[PDB]
Amino acid sequence: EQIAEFKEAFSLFDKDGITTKELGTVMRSLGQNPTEAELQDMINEVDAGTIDFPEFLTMMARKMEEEIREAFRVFDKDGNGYISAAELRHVMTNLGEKLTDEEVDEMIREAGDGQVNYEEFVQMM
Amino acid sequence: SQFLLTRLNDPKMSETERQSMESERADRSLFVQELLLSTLVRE
Amino acid sequence: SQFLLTRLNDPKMSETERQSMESERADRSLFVQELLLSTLVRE
Amino acid sequence: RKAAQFVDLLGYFSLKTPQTEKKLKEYSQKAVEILRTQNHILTNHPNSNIYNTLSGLVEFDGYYLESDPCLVCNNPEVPFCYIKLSSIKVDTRYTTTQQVVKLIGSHTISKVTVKIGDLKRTKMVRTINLYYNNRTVQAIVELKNKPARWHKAKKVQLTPGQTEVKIDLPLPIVASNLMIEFADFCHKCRSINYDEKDPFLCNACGFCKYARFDFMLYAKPCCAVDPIENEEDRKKAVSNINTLLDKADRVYHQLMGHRPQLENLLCKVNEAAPEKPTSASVNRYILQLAQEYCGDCKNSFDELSKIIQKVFASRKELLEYDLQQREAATKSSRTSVQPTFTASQYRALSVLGCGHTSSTKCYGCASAVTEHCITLLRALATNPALRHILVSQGLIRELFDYNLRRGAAAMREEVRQLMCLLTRDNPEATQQMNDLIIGKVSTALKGHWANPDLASSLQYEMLLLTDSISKE
Amino acid sequence: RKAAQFVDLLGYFSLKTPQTEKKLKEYSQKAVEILRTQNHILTNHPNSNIYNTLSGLVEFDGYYLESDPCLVCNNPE
Amino acid sequence: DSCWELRLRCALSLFLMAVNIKTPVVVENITLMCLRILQKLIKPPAPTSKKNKDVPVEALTTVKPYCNEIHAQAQLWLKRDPKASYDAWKKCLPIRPSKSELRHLYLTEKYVWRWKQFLSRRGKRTSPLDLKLGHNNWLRQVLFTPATQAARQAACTIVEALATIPSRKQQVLDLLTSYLDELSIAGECAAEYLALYQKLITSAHWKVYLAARGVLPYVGNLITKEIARLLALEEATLSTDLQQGYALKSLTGLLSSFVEVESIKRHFKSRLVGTVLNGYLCLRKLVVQRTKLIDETQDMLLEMLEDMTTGTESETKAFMAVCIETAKRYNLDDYRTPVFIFERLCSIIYPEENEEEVYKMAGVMAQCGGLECMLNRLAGIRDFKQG
Repeated sequence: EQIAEFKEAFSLFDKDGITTKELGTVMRSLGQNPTEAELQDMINEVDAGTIDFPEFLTMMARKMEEEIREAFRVFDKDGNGYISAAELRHVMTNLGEKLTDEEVDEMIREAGDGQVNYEEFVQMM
Repeated sequence: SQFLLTRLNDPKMSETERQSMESERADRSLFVQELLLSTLVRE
Repeated sequence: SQFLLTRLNDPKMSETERQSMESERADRSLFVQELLLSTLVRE
Repeated sequence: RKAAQFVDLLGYFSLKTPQTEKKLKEYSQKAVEILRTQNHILTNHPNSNIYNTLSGLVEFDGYYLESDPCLVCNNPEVPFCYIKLSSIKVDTRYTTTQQVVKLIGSHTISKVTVKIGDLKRTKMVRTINLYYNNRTVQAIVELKNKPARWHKAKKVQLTPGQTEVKIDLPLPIVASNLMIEFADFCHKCRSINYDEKDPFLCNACGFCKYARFDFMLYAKPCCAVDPIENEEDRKKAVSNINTLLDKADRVYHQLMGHRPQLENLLCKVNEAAPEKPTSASVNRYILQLAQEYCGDCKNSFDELSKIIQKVFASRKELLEYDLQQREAATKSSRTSVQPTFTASQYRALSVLGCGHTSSTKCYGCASAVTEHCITLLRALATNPALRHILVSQGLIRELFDYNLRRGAAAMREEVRQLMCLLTRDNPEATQQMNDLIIGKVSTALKGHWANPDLASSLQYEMLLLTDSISKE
Repeated sequence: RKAAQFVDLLGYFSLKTPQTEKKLKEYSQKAVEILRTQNHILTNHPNSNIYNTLSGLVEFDGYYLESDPCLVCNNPE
Repeated sequence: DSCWELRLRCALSLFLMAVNIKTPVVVENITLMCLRILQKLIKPPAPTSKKNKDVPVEALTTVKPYCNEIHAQAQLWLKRDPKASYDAWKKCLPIRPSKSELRHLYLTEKYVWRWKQFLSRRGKRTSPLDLKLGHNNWLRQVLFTPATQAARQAACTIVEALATIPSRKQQVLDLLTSYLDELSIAGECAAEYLALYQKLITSAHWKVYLAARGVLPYVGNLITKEIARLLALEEATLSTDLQQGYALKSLTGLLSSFVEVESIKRHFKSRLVGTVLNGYLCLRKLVVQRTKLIDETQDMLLEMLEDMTTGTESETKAFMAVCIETAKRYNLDDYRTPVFIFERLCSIIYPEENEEEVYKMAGVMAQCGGLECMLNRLAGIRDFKQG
């Protein structure tokens, strides 16, 4: 059922019968609301300038635990198994968002020892 | 004059009616004068 | 032109001052746009 | 507005006939609902603000800035009058014993008085004949073909020596060209008619040695179109209709254009800014607004109305021709049985019911409806039980709220009279009205020290209170 | 109206020359009192309603409906 | 000045306070002024500092808004809530390559959004709103307001300004298309709205996105309803409407513009053909209250039908089947529409020149059983002169 809608959308967006330039717009047309970073990452994943209907189907399939573990590992930048609050501040600065050090402390406090274990991260998700 | 409804106002009064209206008007005038005078009394 | 108080109107701004004012105006416009959009959200 | 007599008759019959309480209540509810709906419609008219503001400043004839032409409000009743025949002369042709004339435009003649001056007994027309044609022709000589270019109206035998004869058409005839012949019986241009030795008038000059004839008609000008008889006539009519539609669109765009300038001028006037410089003593903005509205808007409205009337006439004629052709085709079909129509069905299907309404959002039409409603309510108030029922319906609040101030001075006086009558002896109603008046007055007086306009906007209430006190 | 130049000069002197906070407060009180009194007088003027209403309609040259002729107003240069 | 926040609060309070009032005086006197002030605020004056003298207005932003969330709490700011400061909004917004770096950034952004949501749900972090607008709002009343065309223009400008981020433009075009239904109600006074839509629909990609929403069916249904209303009116009375045809012509033009997309034509040309044919027939029937705008709409519809009537052999067969079905819809006593119907059909079957392979279309007609309908129509003929 969904495959039919995807094929119809691919045909519609296919100008000459698709380019990655409107690929994000295709997802927006399908009802999915993507983030610009997510779109850029998907484009990097796929276009190793035009994709095939099977390629778009595969991309949508990845859109419809391992990622959680990878994110947790990324959080432990020092890899000490403990995600440092200072590491969290460095990550947020990399993200460009500005937040209070007290805000980071409160967030970690909301996260016994207050040290985010892998179990703690999983429970957060 | 073709408008029939125009002739609606048909008031009339007896001579006794006029006299009674005069007496009522006099009583009303007296009451009004008394009330107005009360409005100017010394506090 | 004899009125000295008339010639009092005399503002000045630096190029950096103009740039900062433009940036503040842009930020204010963005805030206004966001607030106005919030005024039409679905309930 | 044409339904005044209907309103009068309805009021008289309703008041005279006794009726059930439920019937009275239903009638009251219906009337009140009609009045409330009309008031609500008027209160939100798109042009309401502009028209209301303009009303107080310039003496305005009509609301000449409506979108769709209010046809009922647009069709005045011009009366026929005696006008000289020579006045409308456009094309002139003269023959041995007949004269062909074209009018400046179509008109509906009722009777024509023809006087015979400089009469000579040698040749006296024992009779005359008339013919009329409402078909547009270019040249007087072009209509020399007699039968097709004439439709005889009446032949009247004139006694010898009679000068002024008033040939009266049994019904008014609408036409564009006429041919009048001295049916029974050069000196000016020296055009010796070798053909006619002694004609009634010169075949070229119309120099009439027998006599001279002057004519006039108790007529009113009429707008119409020549009858459409051929399919070529149908095509010509379609083309004319399209052209008229284009011209009307241009005129309507032009007329609607004046609106923004009028709005800007109204804004400037509302400022009421004092300025220094009695024919020109008025505010320059006021004079400019008067010139714009009274001068331009009125002229544009008139032109658009004329165009719309012509377009309606053409559309009616085309519909008539098409319906006649369709009916003829149906009649030719033997299988097709002729449908006899009941009188109501015939009237409904007839083209008679086509032009008897104003515009839907016609501010003037709504105002007329409101005025008629006010008159009807004033009448219906006479029955004391009806008065109590209406007060139960709570008309007083609506009357004070909406209809109290708007409208003409006579309308305002009538509304005040009706309001006074409604509280003739109802103590509760009198208390309610007095409470409303006192509340408005006190609310105004609270900001009295700050708003001169507040003091300026209490005249109507005070007049109403004075009138109420006036009726013992 | 002849004190326009005087007013401009007084304003320039007051703005340019520094003064004590008490002096500023006193000048402010004086000006405010003058303005309030003038406004109150204008608001309660006898012909105030008539002149005000007439203002918005026709181009008025002067208030030609005063009882006592104002010598300052009635002596054009 | 520094009273920017307070003055803005007062102004917005006034604007939202009487936005629902419909009286012409109130709209003219209060709503117009507030709208003009807001318009001046939203679009600032052009930059003057030489550094950004030519820079885009959107470029000078010191922050970047949330991609799919609006962090502003309008009710709070109106309530002068302490947490609803403009500085608060500034603090909440973010400031303004290896493939593994990109993947890490995306994962970090997703995890940060999730963590912020969890902190909001469990703790006291505020909840930013989501980009979903209601079908009933001040914009709907304001845009098609019949009081003043200047107010409509100002609202159009404000709305055009409101659509800067593509994510915003998505919901913006959604709401605009949703509001399109009222076009017939205000045939003339809504001209600005159309002007806005056409202006915003200039992007071909946005055009395809709107097409994906299935707007074509809504447009067709609206066109059919308008044609039906017009036919009923022309059949009913003989009144003259100077504005007759504005909405119809506008809708026809919009439909043609949407159809200009070649890929869209390849997509759903067949689905719309029948509506076009029925409309062309009905317009050809319209003879009483015929407007110049109506004539132009009819011409545009005929041109669109002809353009759509050019494709593959299967496409020709589908067009023939559609014609046969429409003729089945035509009444037997009717003797006008079948003329043009069969004329176009014949022109298509054997191409009129300006073994019977050129007549292979006839075999398609037999397949459609149109020959039976042809015999039935032939039976319907009774009067030789009349037909």
